Amino acid sequence: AFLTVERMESPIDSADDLAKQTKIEYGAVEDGATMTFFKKSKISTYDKMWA
Amino acid sequence: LNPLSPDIWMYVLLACLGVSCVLFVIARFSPYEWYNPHPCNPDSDVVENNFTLLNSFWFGVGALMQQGSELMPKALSTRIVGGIWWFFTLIIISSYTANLAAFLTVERMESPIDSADDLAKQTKIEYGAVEDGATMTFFKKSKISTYDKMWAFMSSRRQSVLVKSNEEGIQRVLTSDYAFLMESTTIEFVTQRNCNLTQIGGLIDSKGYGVGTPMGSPYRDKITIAILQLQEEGKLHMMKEKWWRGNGCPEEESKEASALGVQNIGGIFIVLAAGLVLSVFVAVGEFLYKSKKNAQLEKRSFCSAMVEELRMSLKCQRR
Amino acid sequence: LNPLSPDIWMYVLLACLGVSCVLFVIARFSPYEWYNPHPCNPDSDVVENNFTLLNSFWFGVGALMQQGSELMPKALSTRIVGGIWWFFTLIIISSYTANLAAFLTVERMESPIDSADDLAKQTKIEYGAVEDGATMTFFKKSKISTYDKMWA
Amino acid sequence: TLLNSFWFGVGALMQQGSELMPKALSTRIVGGIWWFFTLIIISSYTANLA
Ligand SMILES: CCCCCCCC/C=C/CCCCCCCC(=O)O[C@@H](COC(=O)CCCCCCCCCCCCCCC)COP(=O)([O-])OCC[N+](C)(C)C
Ligand SMILES: CCCCCCCC/C=C/CCCCCCCC(=O)O[C@@H](COC(=O)CCCCCCCCCCCCCCC)COP(=O)([O-])OCC[N+](C)(C)C
Ligand SMILES: CCCCCCCC/C=C/CCCCCCCC(=O)O[C@@H](COC(=O)CCCCCCCCCCCCCCC)COP(=O)([O-])OCC[N+](C)(C)C
Ligand SMILES: CCCCCCCC/C=C/CCCCCCCC(=O)O[C@@H](COC(=O)CCCCCCCCCCCCCCC)COP(=O)([O-])OCC[N+](C)(C)C
Ligand SMILES: CCCCCCCC/C=C\CCCCCCCC(=O)O[C@@H](COC(=O)CCCCCCCCCCCCCCC)COP(=O)([O-])OCC[N+](C)(C)C
Ligand SMILES: *[C@@H]1O[C@H](CO)[C@@H](O[C@@H]2O[C@H](CO)[C@@H](O[C@@H]3O[C@H](CO)[C@@H](O)[C@H](O[C@@H]4O[C@H](CO)[C@@H](O)[C@H](O)[C@@H]4O)[C@@H]3O)[C@H](O)[C@H]2NC(C)=O)[C@H](O)[C@H]1NC(C)=O
Ligand SMILES: O=S1(=O)NCN(C2CC2)c2ccc(F)cc21
Ligand SMILES: C=C(C)[C@H]1CN[C@H](C(=O)O)[C@H]1CC(=O)O
Ligand SMILES: C=C(C)[C@H]1CN[C@H](C(=O)O)[C@H]1CC(=O)O
Ligand SMILES: *[C@@H]1O[C@H](CO)[C@@H](O)[C@H](O)[C@H]1NC(C)=O
Repeated sequence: AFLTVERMESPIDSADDLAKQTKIEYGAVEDGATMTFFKKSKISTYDKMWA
Repeated sequence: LNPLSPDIWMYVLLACLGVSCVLFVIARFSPYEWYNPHPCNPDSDVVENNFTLLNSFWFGVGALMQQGSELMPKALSTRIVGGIWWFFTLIIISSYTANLAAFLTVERMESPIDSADDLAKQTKIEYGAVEDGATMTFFKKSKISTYDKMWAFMSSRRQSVLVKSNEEGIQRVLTSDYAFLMESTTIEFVTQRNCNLTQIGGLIDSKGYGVGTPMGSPYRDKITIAILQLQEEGKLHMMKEKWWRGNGCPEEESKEASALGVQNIGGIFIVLAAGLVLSVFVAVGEFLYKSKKNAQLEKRSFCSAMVEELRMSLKCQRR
Repeated sequence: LNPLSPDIWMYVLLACLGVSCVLFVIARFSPYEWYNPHPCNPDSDVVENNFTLLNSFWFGVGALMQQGSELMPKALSTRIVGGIWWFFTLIIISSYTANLAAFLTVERMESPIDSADDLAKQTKIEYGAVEDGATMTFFKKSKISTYDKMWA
Repeated sequence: TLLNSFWFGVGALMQQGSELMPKALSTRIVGGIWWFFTLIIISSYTANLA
């Protein structure tokens, strides 16, 4: 069991993994096209990411 | 032979030559190992050690395969050598047989080609694209080294390797030995629903689709903004998800199976049969060297050999 | 009996009767195996070989099942048969007990579908409903694009 | 004896062999088929113990 575990897996592997886990905080740049993507999205995974 | 790295298989083979050396050294000048022979003795003047160099290396090989040898050390200085070699061979085997669960599965080949570099240097796999597309025309106008070699090939054989549709290409990958050079998006569909086809390589260039308008038409700019409108809403991702996803060919895991055969294990019977043929040769070596030791008392080579040969034929000689 | 295929169980038994006869021939052909079975008795030139054919099988059977036998090779020509049969049966036992772990812990039998989108992709198992019920009327008005394919 | 016959059954069960091995082929088949028993019982034990 100790020889076959895994390297170290990140607690997130996607965007909805970081949408649920509110321990690691989001980021973007002020007035870029990244925050402008979430400001106009309504896909309800990315809506929480702007919430 | 993989669950230990090829320096570990050398370091445990030097450890057998190392410990059987230091067991042979200690057993000679430890004065408590020199025991008494003759179990019906007039109480002595004879001391005989049972650690030769032949028996010290039989202890290192004996205590390595967990089948113990005929001799165990006396004389505590030679028991600590035997006591710490046993903890060595315990950990080497318990690390071997606990890692062997993963390395005991065969795995698929890599393809003979793995890019457009590997596929330009070969002649066995024929290759071509759809004639008069944007893929043939890319190699027709290219000048870079690899992608001009791949058009020197196609222009020599433009009746045989250049199919005239994608469906004539996908069937010829199937029904022949052939590598067909598509666009990246059609391969993302075909390799889903079909499960014998894969995308060998990375993207050669990068180019995109587009609603074509006549040169001067104002519907250029009104669809330019409109295509951007579906993208940030996520409709272009939603429509592509609906069609390019199908039966995923999920058969990669597929544990479910694999009784070991002569494919997996397969090779101990080679190193068994190479060990016995080795042992027949050193049975000749003992047959001659003892007869040449008997030739230190009498005739040259033949008379001492044939007497030992004839007693072996009776199978029950017992002088 | 499963973690080795039924040919390998017939190559072990043909090696266990193979090596145990090669050990018997070499042990009576080697002159170093013949010893005087009287250490404390200087009586005469009596020689004795421990390797009869029934003791030679017992080394190949005793070392195949990890238990070890009463006799042990003494000449170098028979320590190489005995030394390589130990390495044979070290790896056969280690390959058996490492694949026997895999056959005891697989799963019962899993269905190829576990959801609706699993049966939306897999078009091998065919759909069903009742004509003019509220089941087909649910898919006829849905547009959720998982259930839209299920009416497609 | 009966003390030594049961020490062979307990000896050959924990894989540490006993001081006596049988002669007389009829008593070697008993020892030869008890060894295959205790091989499969332990190799099923230590492969399920994970
Ligand atoms: C089941 C088999 C039984 C075997 C037998 C019983 C075995 C008894 C064994 C007991 C070990 C006790 C130590 C606790 C182990 C926990 C970890 C530890 O502390 O290791 C530490 C060192 O410790 C050593 O190096 C120990 C060396 C053990 C040698 C035993 C030889 C006896 C052989 C018999 C002699 C024959 C004499 C014969 C006489 C006639 C290192 O710790 P670490 O991991 O590096 O942590 C740091 C991690 N970090 C680097 C990330 C910061
Ligand atoms: C294809 C190749 C074929 C070769 C064919 C030609 C080979 C020809 C053969 C040559 C040698 C055999 C005949 C001469 C020696 C006689 C044997 C003997 O026991 O005597 C001496 C050897 O004692 C030693 O020194 C043993 C050498 C080290 C043992 C480990 C060797 C490597 C194991 C192999 C793995 C490596 C793998 C290698 C790569 C694969 C000492 O014993 P003694 O003192 O005489 O005892 C008398 C007993 N008495 C006193 C009670 C009377
Ligand atoms: C413990 C210390 C001893 C160490 C010795 C051993 C170290 C040796 C390490 C060698 C490492 C070499 C590395 C590379 C080799 C490449 C060759 C190769 O391809 O594989 C070759 C196999 O190889 C054999 O068959 C060797 C068998 C060894 C038998 C000797 C046992 C000695 C027992 C000692 C008893 C001690 C008792 C004590 C005595 C007192 C050929 O394979 P192939 O080409 O695939 O042919 C198959 C045909 N086919 C192609 C159709 C499938
Ligand atoms: C690694 C350890 C090596 C051990 C040693 C070598 C072991 C050699 C073993 C060889 C077995 C060869 C059979 C092939 C196995 C494949 C399956 C099979 O056929 O089994 C079949 C029966 O078969 C038996 O019952 C075999 C009984 C084996 C007894 C061996 C004792 C030897 C001990 C030594 C003697 C001491 C003498 C001492 C003298 C001094 C049943 O098949 P099934 O699964 O029921 O399929 C039906 C499935 N269905 C019901 C779903 C429809
Ligand atoms: C001597 C008599 C004759 C023997 C003959 C036969 C013996 C043949 C023996 C060996 C043969 C083959 C040798 C190869 C492996 C050995 C060394 C090695 O590399 O291991 C380690 C050395 O890495 C270290 O941590 C160094 C620590 C040294 C401690 C003292 C060593 C001496 C012990 C005496 C203490 C006396 C106290 C007790 C006194 C009672 C690991 O190497 P690494 O690559 O660095 O690790 C990976 C690095 N990583 C962690 C970043 C991932
Ligand atoms: C494992 O991989 C092998 C290596 O590619 C592969 O072998 C090839 O198999 C195909 C057929 O599947 C062989 O095609 C033949 O070539 C002629 C043209 O010269 C074909 O017309 C012909 O029949 C075709 O095969 C179709 C099946 O794919 C069949 O429905 C049609 O009738 C069609 O006409 C021949 O069959 C090709 O030469 C083989 N290559 C080599 C190097 O042997 C194996 O099929 C593959 N096995 C599996 C199970 O996937
Ligand atoms: O043909 S394009 O319009 N211009 C070139 N490129 C980028 C250079 C890769 C791309 C990249 C992605 C496209 F979808 C289109 C184009
Ligand atoms: C550095 C900045 C603010 C720019 C750079 N490219 C993006 C842009 O120009 O839209 C921004 C990065 C982002 O969106 O995180
Ligand atoms: C038997 C039938 C057709 C009826 C029964 N209840 C549902 C109904 O009355 O709506 C239907 C079942 C279904 O939807 O599969
Ligand atoms: C892949 O292998 C052969 C070649 O076509 C065929 O028998 C098999 O059914 C194929 N599998 C699929 C999923 O097409």
